[PDB]
Amino acid sequence: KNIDGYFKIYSKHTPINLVRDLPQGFSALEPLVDLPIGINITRFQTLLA
Amino acid sequence: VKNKCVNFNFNGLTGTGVLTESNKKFLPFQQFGRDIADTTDAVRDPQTL
Amino acid sequence: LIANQFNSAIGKIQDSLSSTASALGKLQDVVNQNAQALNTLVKQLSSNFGAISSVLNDILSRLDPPEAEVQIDRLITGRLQSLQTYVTQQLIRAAE
Ligand SMILES: *[C@@H]1O[C@H](CO)[C@@H](O[C@@H]2O[C@H](CO)[C@@H](O)[C@H](O)[C@H]2NC(C)=O)[C@H](O)[C@H]1NC(C)=O
Repeated sequence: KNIDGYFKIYSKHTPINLVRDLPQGFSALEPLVDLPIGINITRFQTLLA
Repeated sequence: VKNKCVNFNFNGLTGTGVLTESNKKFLPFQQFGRDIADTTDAVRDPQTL
Repeated sequence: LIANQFNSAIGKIQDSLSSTASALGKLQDVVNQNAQALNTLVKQLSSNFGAISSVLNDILSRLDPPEAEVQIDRLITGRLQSLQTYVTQQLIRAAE
């Protein structure tokens, strides 16, 4: 999430064994890092090995 | 100073109270605790975590 | 015969009280309404009341009196009504 000119990142690494889709459950997400770029970000892509 | 009515200023927070070492276990990111009524009760010491 | 009816009657009181709490509701409400009324009172402290900060020490710390007055005077008016409304709540409830 990017807000007030700041780009925040949260994370979680729960282990799963249900390979089909998202498991039911409730894991909180901690703030991993905050880093202040402040950009007109409107598009998005991922990078795959 | 611990266990004593001392006026304290933490990270520019300010206020007066009696500072005692606490058993509650903060998560790594968290810095300032709070109460049910949203009153500062726990503060994490900057110089020594 | 009367004794046995009376003794069994008292026994029935235990079970109704022992198992079901709904009978004792009326006493609980006085605790709930009162204890709740305090929470509203305490929570009001964390309200800005149209001022820069709800925390009084913050306003004292950052800005000096001549302009700090306008900030504090808003907090007092805000809290004072909150206190007044809480007491007027209690006086009404106390009569009841
Ligand atoms: C960030 O850049 C985008 C361009 O992709 C701006 O979006 C345009 O805004 C104008 C308004 O003046 C619209 O007429 C365009 O249609 C918008 N583009 C799209 C693709 O819809 C956007 O306004 C910029 N951010 C800010 C804060 O100005």
